[PDB]
Amino acid sequence: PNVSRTIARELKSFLLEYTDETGRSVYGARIRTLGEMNSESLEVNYRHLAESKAILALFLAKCPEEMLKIFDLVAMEATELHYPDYARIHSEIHVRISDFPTIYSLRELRESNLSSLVRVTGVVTRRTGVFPQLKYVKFNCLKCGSILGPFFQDSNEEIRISFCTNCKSKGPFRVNGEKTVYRNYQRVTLQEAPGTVPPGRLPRHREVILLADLVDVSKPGEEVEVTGIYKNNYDGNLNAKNGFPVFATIIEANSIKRREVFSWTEEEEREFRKISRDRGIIDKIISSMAPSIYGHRDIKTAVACSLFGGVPKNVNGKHSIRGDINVLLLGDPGTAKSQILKYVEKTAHRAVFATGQGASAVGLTASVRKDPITKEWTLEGGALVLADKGVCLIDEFDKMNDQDRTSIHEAMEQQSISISKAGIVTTLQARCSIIAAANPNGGRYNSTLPLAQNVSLTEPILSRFDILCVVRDLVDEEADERLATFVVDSHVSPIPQELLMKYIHYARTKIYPKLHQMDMDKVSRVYADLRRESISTGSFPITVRHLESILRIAESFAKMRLSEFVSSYDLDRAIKVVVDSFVDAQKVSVRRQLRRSFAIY
Amino acid sequence: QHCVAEVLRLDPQSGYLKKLTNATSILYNTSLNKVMLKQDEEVARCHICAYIASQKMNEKHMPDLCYPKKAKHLMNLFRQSLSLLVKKYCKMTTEEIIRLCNDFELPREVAYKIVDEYNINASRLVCPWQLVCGLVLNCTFIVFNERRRKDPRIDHFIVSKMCSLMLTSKVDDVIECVKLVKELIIGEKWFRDLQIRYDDFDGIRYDEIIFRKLGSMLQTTNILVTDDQYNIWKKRIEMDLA
Amino acid sequence: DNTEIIKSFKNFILEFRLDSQFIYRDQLRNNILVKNYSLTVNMEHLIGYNEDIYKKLSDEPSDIIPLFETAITQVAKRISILSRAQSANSLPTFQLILNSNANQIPLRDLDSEHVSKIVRLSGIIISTSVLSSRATYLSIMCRNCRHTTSITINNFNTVSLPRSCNCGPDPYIIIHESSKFIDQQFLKLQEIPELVPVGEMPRNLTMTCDRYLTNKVIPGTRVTIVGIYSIYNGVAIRTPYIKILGIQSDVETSSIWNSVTMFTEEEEEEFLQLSRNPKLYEILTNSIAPSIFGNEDIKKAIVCLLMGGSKKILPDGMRLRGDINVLLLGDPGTAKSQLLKFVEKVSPIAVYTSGKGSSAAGLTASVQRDPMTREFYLEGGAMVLADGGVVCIDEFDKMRDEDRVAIHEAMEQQTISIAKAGITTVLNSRT
Ligand SMILES: Nc1ncnc2c1ncn2[C@@H]1O[C@H](COP(=O)(O)OP(=O)(O)O)[C@@H](O)[C@H]1O
Ligand SMILES: Nc1ncnc2c1ncn2[C@@H]1O[C@H](COP(=O)(O)OP(=O)(O)O)[C@@H](O)[C@H]1O
Ligand SMILES: [Zn+2]
Ligand SMILES: [Zn+2]
Repeated sequence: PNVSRTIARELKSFLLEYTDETGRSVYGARIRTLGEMNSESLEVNYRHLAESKAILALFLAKCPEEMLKIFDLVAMEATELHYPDYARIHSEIHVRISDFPTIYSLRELRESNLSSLVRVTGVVTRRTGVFPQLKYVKFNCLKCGSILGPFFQDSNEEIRISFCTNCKSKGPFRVNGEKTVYRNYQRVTLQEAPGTVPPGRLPRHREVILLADLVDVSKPGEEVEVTGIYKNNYDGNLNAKNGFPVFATIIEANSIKRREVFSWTEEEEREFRKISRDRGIIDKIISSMAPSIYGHRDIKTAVACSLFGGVPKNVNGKHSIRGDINVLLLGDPGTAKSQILKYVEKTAHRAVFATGQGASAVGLTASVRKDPITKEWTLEGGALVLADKGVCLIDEFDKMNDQDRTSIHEAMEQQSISISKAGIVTTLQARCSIIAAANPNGGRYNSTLPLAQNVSLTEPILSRFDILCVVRDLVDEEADERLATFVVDSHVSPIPQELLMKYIHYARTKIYPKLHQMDMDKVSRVYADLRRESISTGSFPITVRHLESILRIAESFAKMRLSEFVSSYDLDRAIKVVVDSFVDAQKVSVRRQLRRSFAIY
Repeated sequence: QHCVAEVLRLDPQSGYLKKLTNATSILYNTSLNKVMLKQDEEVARCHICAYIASQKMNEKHMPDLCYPKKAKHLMNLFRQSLSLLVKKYCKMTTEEIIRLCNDFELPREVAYKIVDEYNINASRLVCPWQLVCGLVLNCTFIVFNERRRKDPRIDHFIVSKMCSLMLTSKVDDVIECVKLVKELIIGEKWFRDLQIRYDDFDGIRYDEIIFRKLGSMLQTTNILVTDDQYNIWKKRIEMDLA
Repeated sequence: DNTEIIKSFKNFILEFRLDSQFIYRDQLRNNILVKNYSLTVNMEHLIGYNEDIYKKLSDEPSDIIPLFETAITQVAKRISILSRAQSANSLPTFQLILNSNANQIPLRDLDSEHVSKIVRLSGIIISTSVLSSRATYLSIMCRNCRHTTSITINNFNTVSLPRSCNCGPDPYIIIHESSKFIDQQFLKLQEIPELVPVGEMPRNLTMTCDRYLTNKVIPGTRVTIVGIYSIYNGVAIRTPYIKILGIQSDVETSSIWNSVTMFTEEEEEEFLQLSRNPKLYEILTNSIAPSIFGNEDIKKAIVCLLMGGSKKILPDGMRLRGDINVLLLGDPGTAKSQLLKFVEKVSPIAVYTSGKGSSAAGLTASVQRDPMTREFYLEGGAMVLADGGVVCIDEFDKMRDEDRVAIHEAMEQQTISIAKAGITTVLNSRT
């Protein structure tokens, strides 16, 4: 149809004089922002030109891949009157659409619907390539040492020439990749939402193509809304068709999203400092850390120290100190052990939920792995590797063999891995924060024995844990009265977690607050004190490991408060923590240490 | 649109350019809308498109527009869908000698002048290869005096080029080809305009030759060399250490 | 035009200077004594000198590069004869080399724009595939005409043989014994695993190099590189790759036994000031553990140790272990772990491990086979990585018996042997 005359003038009328509220030319903003941005794309809300006139959508629907022809050129028209030499730079424009109401599944597609506007739902998985393919073509001829002019390529074919401008010769032709111009092409997988596959049925799957410089706007595990068109694929080698002569189908999709990049502004950090300096945030930290369970405050506090990370240093590049904090929990499975760590995975920055064998992301090591695509040898590392700045969670630490244990040992020992396999040798940075859990032998903790005697762990990696917290059966009435009430009300002051991760994102950047040697020889004093009081009634010692850790906790709380340097009356908190850490870690014989080592409270 | 403006502004090689890009747009549109018009390589698809768009607006020109098998096919298909000098008495055209002049990448104005010369005075001839040979040679010697003034390696390369473009091992005939046209074309106002433009006057400037010939000794026969010459020759021996 | 640019370039050769000393001029004068036929370059040095080459080498590099090659060869040709006239036929093109530090852009933020331009970046290495060869000059005879000719190729290690010089098509044999070739390899790359999304496997990329830009690198060596996002061959698509034009390695990442052995001269004099002090021993004891307390007697052994001892050989082969063996023994605290953390730092080419072997770490030679051809190769060893070095261990207690045995043999003879099915080994530990 040659009604492109009326159609073009009236759609450009739409494009220009569009007014909806307050006489608002909404798309002038779009185009001027585009030209500001060196942008290649532009969006147009379907609902309003559909409100005005819908046989727009009809002459679209009959052949929408031919409805394009006026609109891309119209973009350049509006562009150059507001941005000369843009057409010089950006050779061509694509467009985007929004707000289309019709819905189909990935299964509901019928022949009556294709070659028309299609709008689906699903999930982007198995992302492959951002490969380049052609849009402009020139050549290297042999019978003459010269070229071809510029040529646009269709949506559905290769190209080949036998004419030449010098003569009608079908000489050997070859493309000049060393001069041609290209664009972005993606092949993408797309699958239905399993939260709604009805009873018994299975979910179908499809394949998707993504163009227009919109590649890598997606990642595995996202809910997506591609609106587009639909068609077959005459990809040659088709006369070998047994059965009936029936063909695949493929989408070309234009619009794309991810619903169904954390950073700090001026006021966002203004308020951070405002609240950090004002009167002891930390009670409200543990009030707002993880309301999954009402639970208990002590281990929340321990892992709050584990959150922020302290400060590492080296004495001129030697005698290193670890700034980042470790933890270790244990106790009967009847209570919530595998909850808040996954919460923390949801709440941190560059956290991970790895695991041992079964329902794991990776095997907690690094290895020369294949890839399903084209046998790409790669070097993945355990989730420890991923958060060399951050943290690595684990559950069921016990359930490990020789080497998967030696690895974590190496990590908390020298903070670096080594590999001696496969024509490749290397070390890395494993300065990660460790968290874990495990299960005691016999459900209950066996209160009447020490730790390594009760649980069958080994010590040398056990020593790295500044904290080793434990609970057991909590047996009184009030335990029931609170926990049953909460767990039923699940189905019958504290600050946003967004603000809290944005605080740590603000914290690991800026503050490296110091400590002033003002009254620190009390360290030397109370250390020597309790290091003797230990032998006074106890079996095992306490060692400088603990002291170093208390200092790391001190700077931890410094980063927490966000103060400029150490405060004295918070070393009380740090040392109290390590004190009542060693309290519960021992026999009933320690019951005298309960009375002795309280003066340091 | 780039390629459209390219092939559309390929015709020269006010309302025209505008109406013709619009024409090709809606033409290509109409041709691709329906499922009726296929197996048409885009290799060639903006040419009788442009010819009929010439046919449409107001004035059309059969020459210099189509400038082949399927040219006719697609036309109907769309239109339904809607030595050299011993050779005696040779013949030539506009574009034959546009080629033999454009081989030096000379402008087209000089070529049009030789064409006018021909089509007025190609009447009483024996062989036009001589006349046009001499013509384009005395275009080259007049416009290319600069590069030759500093590069005497040119005059051998150029004469060798036109010696074998017209397939001879003997050349003194070419010498005659130059001096005879120079005897002939010697005194026309346009030739005059070119000589004031590109300033040969036997290959030498005016403000020099008049003192060469009126009767002077101030006449500068540049046996000596200019100052900038030495100013730049000194750099070659500056680094003589290496 | 192009020769204007050639001169704007060649003036930079001998008319550039900084810190009042010629740089590249005498660099070439040295390189030619080296018989190297290449150089080194910075491109930072060209921006102030001249802006007539930068903005065009950027966007049309391949158009500009072989020009520089030929300019270089031109400079060579004069200076060759001049230096032959000074003291005391075949001078090919010189590979150019360069580098930069302007920026680093990752693989993730690429696109299909700025293709065939030049880009800067980071990553990690894998491949050491094979010395694949290409041609540079190869002679041709026709089989019927016996009509000799010749061909030479330049950069792309565009056209093919001649289709006709009756002899028919394909009339040409390629002669080898008077032909010339060069080497390249196919080199991979992949990003920092620490700067990646939580979820997916990583993306790698190939590249190619040439004569003296070859064999610079061995995997694990983190390196930055600059190159040209070139192309070769779903519906219609070409593979993205890159052409190298600049490599820069950390000087020596993971400790190379083929280390430096010819030290500078300025250091000898302070070395021998320290030879001749009487305080040598006491200084070393004051300084090996400066942030560490007591156990002077323990720190007084390490210096006996690191210097080794009497390599003594006798005409049977029963050497004596030139070095010494040691064992800390004691409790928490008492610095038993911290020195061991330290000693690798002070160490030149030695290694650290935990026990049992560490993650992906054979405490001795854990031999296996090739991913390709399924062949035998001695892979690794924490006891042979450190040949001619110390080894640091913690948690000696939980050995495996098979793991303990060979290490138990090293410390009295320092030579492991493995004689599994087909391979027969005597690999020297000397640690
Ligand atoms: N205090 C609690 N409040 C609510 N739910 C709880 C509580 N304690 C335990 N649970 C539930 O019981 C489970 C305990 O699992 P967990 O002991 O972590 O398993 P494992 O020991 O294998 O890691 C949790 O998934 C949690 O949902
Ligand atoms: N003798 C010592 N003098 C000073 N600081 C020490 C000493 N021994 C250990 N430390 C410190 O105590 C911490 C514990 O390390 P270390 O005692 O070496 O490990 P382990 O207790 O597992 O043997 C380290 O950070 C170290 O700096
Ligand atoms: Zn041809
Ligand atoms: Zn032949």
